[PDB]
Amino acid sequence: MAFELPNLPYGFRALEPHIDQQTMEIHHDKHHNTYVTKLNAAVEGTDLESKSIEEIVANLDSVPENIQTAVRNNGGGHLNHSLFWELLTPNSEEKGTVVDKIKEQWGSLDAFKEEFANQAAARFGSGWAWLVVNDGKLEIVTTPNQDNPLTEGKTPILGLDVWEHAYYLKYQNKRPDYISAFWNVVNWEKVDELYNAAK
Amino acid sequence: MAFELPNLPYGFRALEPHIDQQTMEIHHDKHHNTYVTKLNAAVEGTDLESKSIEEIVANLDSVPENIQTAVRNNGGGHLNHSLFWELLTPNSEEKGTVVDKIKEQWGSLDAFKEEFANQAAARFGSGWAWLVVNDGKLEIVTTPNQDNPLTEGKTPILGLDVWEHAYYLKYQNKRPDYISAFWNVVNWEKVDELYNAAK
Ligand SMILES: [Mn+2]
Ligand SMILES: [Mn+2]
Repeated sequence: MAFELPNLPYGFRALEPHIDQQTMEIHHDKHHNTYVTKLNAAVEGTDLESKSIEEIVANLDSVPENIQTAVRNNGGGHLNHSLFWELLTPNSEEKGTVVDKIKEQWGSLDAFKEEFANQAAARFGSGWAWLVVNDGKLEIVTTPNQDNPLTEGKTPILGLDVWEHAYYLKYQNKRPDYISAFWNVVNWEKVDELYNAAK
Repeated sequence: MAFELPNLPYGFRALEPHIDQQTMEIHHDKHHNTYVTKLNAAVEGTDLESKSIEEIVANLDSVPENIQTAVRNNGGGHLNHSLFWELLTPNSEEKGTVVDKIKEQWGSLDAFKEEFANQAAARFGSGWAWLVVNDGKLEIVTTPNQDNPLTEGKTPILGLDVWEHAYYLKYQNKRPDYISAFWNVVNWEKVDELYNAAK
């Protein structure tokens, strides 16, 4: 069926001890796969079936009424996880075009991490924390559920899943320890690629 | 500080093998306790501090603007978990005034379980599934995050936490297996008590 579940760029253990193998397997093979399944079921036989997931999520207001929510939720899930897997790496190095821009705007990388971590922690319920480019400038935003900033005309360049499935097996309630661990596995080359592509 | 974390009516292992000890401990000692902490911080020095949690949640529109969300979220968390612990038991028996009413209205207890389970499963993101009394009649509804039907003038008589923290350690993504397990630990005497109190 139309959309497909992308492979991880790395093995399921790749991100230990920051994110456990069991979570990487369930999160990818089960959670992300379910979004794909339900997205395909929603769009089957529609003009949407053949669009890129980015163009669908960017333009949710153009979706037929009877599948607006299914597409928002499962289309968003598909997009958000596809970005997430590419944004993680076992060989992270905190350097590059966006890291240099973060240091210029926030003053240091720690000051950016603090704001991101605290916005991430403050997202009540399920959702995501993002670094976005909005009209050429960097901003930190959060979204509920599987909503994505593309829908509001902001390009995501880094995202962190703060649904409890993303962290509960290893960290339980300690979302801030998960958030802290995430910095060790950020693919800043991917961030810089997404930043360069931004419209 | 004003509101207090209620004790469980039973021990932390009480609900095994349907809900694991580790989840009961974290869920109560950490998640629920945090709602109490943050609720107290929001209401400290306000006229709200001395109200019952029910009257606060029932009347969220009367909360001062600058703490509306903190009270909705943490007040709701406090109420919802306080109800939840009382609604579980190691000695459940599917009988009573509400079970007889469920069989009359749905036709069987399985038909009610099906609807409840599927509404519970369909609640996207974090939230709760409820059996409520609305103007004397039973209805199944779900709410996001820590919202509670009392706010909309419906009295909850059974609730199931479908935040992933409630089920992830034992069931991971298999929310429906958690939902199915929950039936074994429902305190229908408490349900009948809440039903009898309803205004
Ligand atoms: Mn996720
Ligand atoms: Mn909970």
